[PDB]
Amino acid sequence: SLAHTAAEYMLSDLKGLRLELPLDRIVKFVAVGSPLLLMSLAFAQEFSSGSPISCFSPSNFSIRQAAYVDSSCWDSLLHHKQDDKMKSLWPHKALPYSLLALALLMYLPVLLWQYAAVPALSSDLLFIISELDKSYNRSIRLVQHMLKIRQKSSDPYVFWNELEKARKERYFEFPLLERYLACKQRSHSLVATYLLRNSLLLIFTSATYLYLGHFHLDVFFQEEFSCSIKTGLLSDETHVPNLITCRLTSLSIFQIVSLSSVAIYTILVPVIIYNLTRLCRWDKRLLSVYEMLPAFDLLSRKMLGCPINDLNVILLFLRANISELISFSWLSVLCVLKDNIDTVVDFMTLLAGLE
Amino acid sequence: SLAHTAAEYMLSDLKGLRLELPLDRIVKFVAVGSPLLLMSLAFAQEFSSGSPISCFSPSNFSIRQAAYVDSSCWDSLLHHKQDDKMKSLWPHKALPYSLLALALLMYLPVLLWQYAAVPALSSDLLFIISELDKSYNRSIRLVQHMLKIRQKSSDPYVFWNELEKARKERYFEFPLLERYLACKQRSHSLVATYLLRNSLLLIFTSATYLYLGHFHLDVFFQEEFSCSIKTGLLSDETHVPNLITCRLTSLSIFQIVSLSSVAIYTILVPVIIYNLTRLCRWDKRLLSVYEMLPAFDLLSRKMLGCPINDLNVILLFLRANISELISFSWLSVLCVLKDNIDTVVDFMTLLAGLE
Amino acid sequence: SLAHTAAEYMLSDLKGLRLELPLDRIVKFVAVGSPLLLMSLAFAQEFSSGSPISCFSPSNFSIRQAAYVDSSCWDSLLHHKQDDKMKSLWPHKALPYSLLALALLMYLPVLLWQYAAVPALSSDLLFIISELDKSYNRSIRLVQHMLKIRQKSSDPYVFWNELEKARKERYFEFPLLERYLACKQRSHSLVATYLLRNSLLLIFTSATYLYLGHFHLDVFFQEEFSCSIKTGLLSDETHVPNLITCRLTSLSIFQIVSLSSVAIYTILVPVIIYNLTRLCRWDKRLLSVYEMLPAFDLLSRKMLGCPINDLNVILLFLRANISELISFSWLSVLCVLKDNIDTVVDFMTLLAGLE
Amino acid sequence: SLAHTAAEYMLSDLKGLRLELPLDRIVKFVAVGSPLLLMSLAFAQEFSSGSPISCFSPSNFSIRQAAYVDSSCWDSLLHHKQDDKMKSLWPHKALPYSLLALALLMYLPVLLWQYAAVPALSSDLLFIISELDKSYNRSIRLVQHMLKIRQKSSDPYVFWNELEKARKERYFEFPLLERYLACKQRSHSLVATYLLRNSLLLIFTSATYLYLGHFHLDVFFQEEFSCSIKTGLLSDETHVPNLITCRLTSLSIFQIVSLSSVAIYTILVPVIIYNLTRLCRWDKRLLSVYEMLPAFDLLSRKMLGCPINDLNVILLFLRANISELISFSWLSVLCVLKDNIDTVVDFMTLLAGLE
Amino acid sequence: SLAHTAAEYMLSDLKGLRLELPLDRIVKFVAVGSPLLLMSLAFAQEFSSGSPISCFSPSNFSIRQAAYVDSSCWDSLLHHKQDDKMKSLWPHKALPYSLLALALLMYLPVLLWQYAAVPALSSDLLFIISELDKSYNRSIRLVQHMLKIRQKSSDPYVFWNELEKARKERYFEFPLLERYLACKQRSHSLVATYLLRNSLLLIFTSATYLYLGHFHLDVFFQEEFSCSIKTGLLSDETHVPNLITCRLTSLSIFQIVSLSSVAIYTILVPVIIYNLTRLCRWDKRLLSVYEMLPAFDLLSRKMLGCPINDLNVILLFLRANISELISFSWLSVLCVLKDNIDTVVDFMTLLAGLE
Repeated sequence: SLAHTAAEYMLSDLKGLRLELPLDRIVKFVAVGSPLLLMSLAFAQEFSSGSPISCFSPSNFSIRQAAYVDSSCWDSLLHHKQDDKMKSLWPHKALPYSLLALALLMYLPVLLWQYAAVPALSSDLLFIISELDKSYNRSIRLVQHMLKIRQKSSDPYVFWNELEKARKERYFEFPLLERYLACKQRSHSLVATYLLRNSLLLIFTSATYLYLGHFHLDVFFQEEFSCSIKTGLLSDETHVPNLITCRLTSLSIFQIVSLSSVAIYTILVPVIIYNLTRLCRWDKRLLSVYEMLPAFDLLSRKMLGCPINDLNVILLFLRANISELISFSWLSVLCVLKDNIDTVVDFMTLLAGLE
Repeated sequence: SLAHTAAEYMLSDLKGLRLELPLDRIVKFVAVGSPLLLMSLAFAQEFSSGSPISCFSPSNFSIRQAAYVDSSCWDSLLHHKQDDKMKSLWPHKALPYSLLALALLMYLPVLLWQYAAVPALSSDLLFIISELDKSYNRSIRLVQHMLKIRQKSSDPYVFWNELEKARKERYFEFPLLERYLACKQRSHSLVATYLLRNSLLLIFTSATYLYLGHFHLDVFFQEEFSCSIKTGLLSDETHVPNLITCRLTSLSIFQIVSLSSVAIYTILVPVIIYNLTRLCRWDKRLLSVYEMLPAFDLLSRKMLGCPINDLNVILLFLRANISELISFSWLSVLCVLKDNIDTVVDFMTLLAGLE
Repeated sequence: SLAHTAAEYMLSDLKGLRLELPLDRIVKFVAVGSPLLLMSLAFAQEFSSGSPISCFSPSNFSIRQAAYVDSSCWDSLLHHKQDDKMKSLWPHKALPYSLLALALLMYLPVLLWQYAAVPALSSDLLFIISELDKSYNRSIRLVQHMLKIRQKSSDPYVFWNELEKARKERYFEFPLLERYLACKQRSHSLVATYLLRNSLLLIFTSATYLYLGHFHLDVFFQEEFSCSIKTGLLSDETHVPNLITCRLTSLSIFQIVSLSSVAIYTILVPVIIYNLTRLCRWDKRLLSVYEMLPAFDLLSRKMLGCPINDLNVILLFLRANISELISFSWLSVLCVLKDNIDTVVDFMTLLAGLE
Repeated sequence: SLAHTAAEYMLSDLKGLRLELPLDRIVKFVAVGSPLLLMSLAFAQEFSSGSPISCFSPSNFSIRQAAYVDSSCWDSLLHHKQDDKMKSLWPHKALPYSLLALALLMYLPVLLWQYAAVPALSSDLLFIISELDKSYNRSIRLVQHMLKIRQKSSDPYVFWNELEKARKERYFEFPLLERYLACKQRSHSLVATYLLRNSLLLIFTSATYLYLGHFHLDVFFQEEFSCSIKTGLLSDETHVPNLITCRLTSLSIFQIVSLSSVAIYTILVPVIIYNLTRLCRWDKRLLSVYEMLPAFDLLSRKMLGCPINDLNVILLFLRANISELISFSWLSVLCVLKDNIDTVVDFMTLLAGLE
Repeated sequence: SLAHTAAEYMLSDLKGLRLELPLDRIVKFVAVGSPLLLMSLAFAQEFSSGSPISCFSPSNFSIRQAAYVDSSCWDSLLHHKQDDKMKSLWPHKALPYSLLALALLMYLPVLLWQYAAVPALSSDLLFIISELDKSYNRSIRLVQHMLKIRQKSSDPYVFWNELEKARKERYFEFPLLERYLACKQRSHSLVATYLLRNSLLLIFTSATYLYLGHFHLDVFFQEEFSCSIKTGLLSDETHVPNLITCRLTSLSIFQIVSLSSVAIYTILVPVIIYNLTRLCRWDKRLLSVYEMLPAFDLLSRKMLGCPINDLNVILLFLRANISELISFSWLSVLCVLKDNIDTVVDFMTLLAGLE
């Protein structure tokens, strides 16, 4: 089948970064694979194939005349409905091609995404994660005299005064990283790609609804139609001028395909609108532990203005990648501190799990 | 066939972690592959294909007219039963679609298990295994000066009281792991995933039972039925008004498929019920050797109250991974100590196989 | 066809180990691949498909009526034998299902072996291989200097009184390994798995013989049979009441399949018998060199009593693992010393071959 | 289908460079795969196959006679058009072979580029990559002993008289690069084989247009034609001398293929035009940063005369390869410096991000 | 189809050596892939299959009789030509077997080339490349003290006679390589392999021409022939002795296959003759840079007498391998010295790019 190769041609499956969220992967996968699976189911061994149109030819006709009669009407599918207004039944013939066109249309935005924003996005993430795995090694050395001073002075002089100059001392200041984030905040060249990627899917889904409403839903319960042959040189012959009672046997496949097509997209739309609305608001679900880390505080300091910024997308892509192999450590272990108080424990934990 | 592609698209087969138990693997394997195999065998080269329904047209009818009369009832299987109550035989037509739907439904819970608990469980197991790896360089590099002093001493003062401060000194204690285990004990966000993963399978099995009971088991020994053609534009014709002796060809396939579908799930159900009840009790099969290791005592310490907690699942998954490459060592060799006595043997056994 | 997928799903082909004994692979590969390949060859392009059943309809019958006549008897195989005893010809339709069930039945015991004995066996072999790997560097250590005394002595007072002194001396002594071997000798947890693995194959081939004898071997030279159609709604019709001269065109493949299935298993049975009987005796084909080797003497030392012990299986699995990469060395070279005498040559050989 | 293997035989997918632009990749992929996709879709299971030509034989003729009549005219498609001027419909026969010829003609220029351009290009790129790599630690160290003068100086002394001889000091100068650039500026060898690669595509598009115009669009709305049989040994027979109403069953695929072929190439013309015109101008979009670096300033220095040189292609292929892993560094973070001023910020940024 | 497996069984695609020139690869590819592609096109889904021969049986005959008469002639192609001389038409039947034989014949020489010259050639290339690698740190590690004394010297004493003893000192000479080249120059054991490989292709092309001329080109415009059936047990039966108007269906494919086969080979022959004459002349396109390097001068020194020797072939195969990874260096960069003069540049360029 043609739809077999196209599967791995389209929806087939750096070295340390995930540039596609699981939700985006799922929606792309299902939205590309549903029409292909439907097309494969429609015209394969699951339902018996052969001549999908039958015409009740008169007994005087032999095999060749009946075959000519029934084979000259699919190319010219036309019902002369008397309920002499002509009505066409072309979707029955154009269904697979429309399915393939929908499959290509719903794949175009994926190419747009991988060709419009992937390189710069990867560059930003690689530079940021470099500046961020310097953090731990630049942290334990910076806070080591703190451990040996805690037993030599009181709490105000270890955690309220000794950090006044220790934290501000030039060991963990990263002016380059801060300036890069400040410059990238003002940029808007990357959110447009995300907006276009989701808007194309929305527009194509609406177009699919329009096509399925305007042309389908009319020839849905109609299974009998009358055709004609005498529209040429065969008009000068002695036979039936209007053919009688030609029936379509593949109506069940038509109905099932239409129902599944409408259902998959009426299910998919909420996921895409949620993915769109995700960028509408800022996220501070873990800022409580971020404002204390001397590097992750810079991320939490730049919370102002509208959330439609490149920094939002960079943060969203980094959060899913904050657990690769190195940050997949103490950072992920700082969950036990969930309820002055952090005078003791907050330091024994970080000085216990060194490496 | 499409079952071919679906096989390796659905049931197809970190880097040191086994996050699926073998029983769960076999359950998923059977419950996913059985309907696909049945639908493949039903419509393959094993049984000759052709027309699933045959009708006994009168001798006056031609080949094309007989093909029309036998093809106008395969999409409209309705029996005008006299034993004039009309009866429907649609399961014979909808069996493959039902099988495919069952195959998708049974694969649904695996996706939830893979998307809702795998990352958290992987992080948890990685952290616990990584710290527990350091417990080997703690019981014969710190306690090794035990028999080195036992010979030049007596029983109270070297083995009942001397072995009290070394067990309470800052080489034996792991505070971070104790607090981490205590915090993970209270959580209940992981056992829920297990509970829905099993209950969805149970509910789907019950739904399959209901579907096969209500619709099947009625058209099971009926192989002949009478249909009608004059229900439209064919009403004004001179031929038999009600068709005679139309027989279903693939009844044996239907019976075999139904019986196999019943048998597979009726033998499967006890496996899932046992898997569900495996979590309802605390496991202390090897606690006797666990209560002596410097860091293995903490896990053997915390079994209190109800056993429905993330700690139980974490221990269950760690048990299957306790023999990977480094705990696949002396720990697996403390099987000869199965019967004061630990004065010597438990010590040369430890210090003999260092590395 | 269906047979191709089952082949590489079922009979397809740590990192330095072997969990199957060498000849024990043929019994699995031939008993599992025979029903499957026989099914593949039963219905293939070579002996083309079509109508498995043919009947000589009267010339008055039409093509559709004759086709309905012979197509209503393929699924209702029942000879009306006058030699009115109703005899059934169901094997000609049940052969492929029987072959597939036999193929799955043959593969069940292999799954039992792979899921009931692999982990403990692998752990035991890994530990014992580590011990006998440590066994090598012993000759140079305390034995090389120790036979550098017969150039300053003769024999009776150096090599037969002082030779045992170093042999008794604690360098040629690992009580941990001795305890492990003694503990494993008493256990019987794995020999039962082997006994079940062999007995399942034996009982299953016995069941194959019973099924082939009771049910086949009767309809073997019968190629013509008579059927009936007027057994229902078609009884009230003017046609032949008992069909005449219906012949099965596929008799020959039935004979070849039965003969090949008999022959392969009667060839195979003695292999199972020998594999089962291999475990009932201790092996001493190379114990003479084993006794003099540093730590190989322990394994040959614990030979006593009835041989049905875990240690026998451990030895059977270890014997062919003695040539992996590092025991694939001098040990395999010690075949030249095959005929006081060990005064020099027995050590010049492996002082020449250090590394 | 034959079109399946050709796909991965032609259009299927060192070790660190990109020797082809993504837009050229899209152009080649579309231009090669479009005829193959059309050929596959033309004669696959999507549309029912069979006899492409059917005719209305007289009722007296038998089945074999009708088969001979409508099979002896398919290879001899010749309309005896009375509107006795015979017209031939051979494009309906030669469409697939023409598509295959177009596919081969599309692939020829790609082979030309891959064979007669890569050896001359690759070595130069590889050499220039390392020679430009040398720049990094030739900028920080070389201009390091400037801020050691800044704090102890003022006015233009430090950065406008003291920072003057270091510019031409013999660690800043790159004598080897200078002669190479001078020689490459006057070369014309490789710059003359890109025009060939694009002009072959342009001429082939023109030829495709000519064939589609001259040969098609004449038989576009014609579905019925008349042929003759009595043109040989069958002349002396009593039957119809001229066949009546021979109709082509596969017109719709003909129109679909023609429209797709014209539309795809009319889409593909402008992108090829832009690829051809890309080399007509010098690129100075971001030369501002380049003219400060020690080794990058030579490239921006030599932008003189006509743009049709080897240097244009060298720079074009170097720009796409400027972000592999090592130039994928600080070079990529000089986007913040986008608006004396270079007294500090340009160099605090430089020494902040060492590695 | 068999052509699908034959493609990768014959034409399917050390570790650093190229043992085949690109022209040789292209020639082998074309000459081995043309017959398989042609035979695949002949008998694929592109052209409708069925009965290659059709006959106009009299209307009195039944379908079975027509099938017999039209099937008893396909295996007995023999035209009863009255233009009573018997003419045969067997090439129409034997075309695919002949094409497969041609495909095997064209593949034959590649096996001889791979089995008669590969090992010695690989050994020679490995030895020569390994010896030539050490030639880098001998003109810049030894001659480096040439300009270092030139400035404190004059014209004759430092660069015309000082560069006369170091060039005959035990760092510039390679006697083993010189003797190896001298010994290999006399040998002719491998140029015979090249000559045989090319002559086999030429002979097979001539044989193909003879086969296409003698047997084809005669039955090329003939499509109708009369056969006879009454030549045996059927002769005593009242029907037509000699069949009327039996026509060949697949003449167009025959013509296309013959034309393509002749055309591609007349296109290909000049490439073979060019490959043959490439070895007739010594190659001195770039000796000007070979004649000053320490170890490369020995290559340039030995060009005397006839060029038919092992040295020519080993030089030809070395030239294409001169740019692998290490000679893919400065040697390839001596392209700027293309115009006493070598007083400076021929040393600054070398000591600039050390590594």
